Amino acid sequence: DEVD
Amino acid sequence: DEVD
Amino acid sequence: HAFRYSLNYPNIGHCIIINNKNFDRRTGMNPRNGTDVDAGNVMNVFRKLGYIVKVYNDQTVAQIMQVLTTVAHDDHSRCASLVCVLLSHGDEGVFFGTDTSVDLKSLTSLFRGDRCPSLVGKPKLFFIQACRGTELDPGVETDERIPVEADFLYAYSTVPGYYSWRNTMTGSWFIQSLCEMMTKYGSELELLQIMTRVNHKVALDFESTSNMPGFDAKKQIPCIVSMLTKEMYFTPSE
Amino acid sequence: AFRYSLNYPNIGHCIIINNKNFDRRTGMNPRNGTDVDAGNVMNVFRKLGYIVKVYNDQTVAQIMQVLTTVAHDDHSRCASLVCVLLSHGDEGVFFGTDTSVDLKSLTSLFRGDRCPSLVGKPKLFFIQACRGTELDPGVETRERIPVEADFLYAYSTVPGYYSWRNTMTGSWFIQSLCEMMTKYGSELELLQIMTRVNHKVALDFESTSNMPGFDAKKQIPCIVSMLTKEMYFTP
Repeated sequence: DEVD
Repeated sequence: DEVD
Repeated sequence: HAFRYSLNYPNIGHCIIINNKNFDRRTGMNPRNGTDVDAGNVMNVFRKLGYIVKVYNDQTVAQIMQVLTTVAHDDHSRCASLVCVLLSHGDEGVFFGTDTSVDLKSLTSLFRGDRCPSLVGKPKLFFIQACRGTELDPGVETDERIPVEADFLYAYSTVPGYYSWRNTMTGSWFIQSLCEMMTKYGSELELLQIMTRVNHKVALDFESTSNMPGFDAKKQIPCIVSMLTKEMYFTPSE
Repeated sequence: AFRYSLNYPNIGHCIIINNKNFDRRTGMNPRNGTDVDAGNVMNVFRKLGYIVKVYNDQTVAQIMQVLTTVAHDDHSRCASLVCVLLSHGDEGVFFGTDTSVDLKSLTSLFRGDRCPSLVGKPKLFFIQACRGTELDPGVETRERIPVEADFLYAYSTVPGYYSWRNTMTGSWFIQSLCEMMTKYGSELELLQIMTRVNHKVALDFESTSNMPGFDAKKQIPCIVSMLTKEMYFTP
């Protein structure tokens, strides 16, 4: 999971 | 007619 | 999962109306004549659906904060939903008490899931009649855990950045269209279907008349913001 | 007329802007998994009959160029327009590979008075991008019309909030949008489809990260409708  |  | 919000509760819920007409002289803002026609229509429409309706007139920012904070800390275990109608002046992102402005975010976040446990999973429906800036639309001729921000609807009267229009005799364009479409479809369609028909009615049937320079022949479209996770119906059967 | 007309030779065009790699002097990390997103969306809308064009790694000026020419094209024979935007973002703002630009100046290219051959037709924008830096911790249980009319802005997340992406399956929002379009695109109305997307994102995803403060977070998309009719994809 990563923030975009 | 009037704006708010 | 469950395609529609449950109405299996003693009360469909509470409807809070903040109805601001007359403003502190020092703000330079004009009275909102015709807003009593709006609030009365809204009251009868949501009373017919079974909501417990309470109208608060000419409220300051701190009076609004108080009223809404009390509703959020109340117990809604027996309520299916919450409805809040906001009638005032505004600007981009802000709502006017009789005395000055306040961030809309500050009003609505009082009902976030982590600050209002008895409404978690229930629709919190806000209808906002207020300007969102000062632009005019000239028109164009044609031919389990859940997020705390979930289960909100923000039905705005106008697009961000734009003025919102009101008639002194018949009330605001958006609210009289909402009342007419609620009355006609409130027991047959779900809310976003109802709001799409509000959009159509405001878009097509209203155009400003004014001798004030720059203000003549303008249009309006509402802006319906949905974080709803289920269909919202107002009766158990269609 | 309660429903947007599909009596047109083409349902319309679908423009995808897919930004993966960013200017080093901007300090923004690669958006790994966005090719899965774009391939997913491309197939979904192609099967609905859209003519799909993908533009990868576009700057702001390149984006403006592509959309200005699209807006100036003739869409007489088209029922609608779909635009999918995948990139980094911040509040009110969208990132080309080089810098940011206000989302309003992209979408207002298609305003009624600026794009006459799309008047009355649905202009459907899907926007995967951050909208700020907040994190959601969740909680346990002949006729004139407005120039702003007939737009749909389906944002991946709430104003102010981050938007989450998985490197293998893609962005939470686009993943779920593609699942729901596939399963329901031929029976349900678009706003009803998007409510199911909201529910899937809200219920089926939760973040896992080693970075402090980023673990166990939630997301709900933000569906902004100026549509004046129901939108179906099949007659």
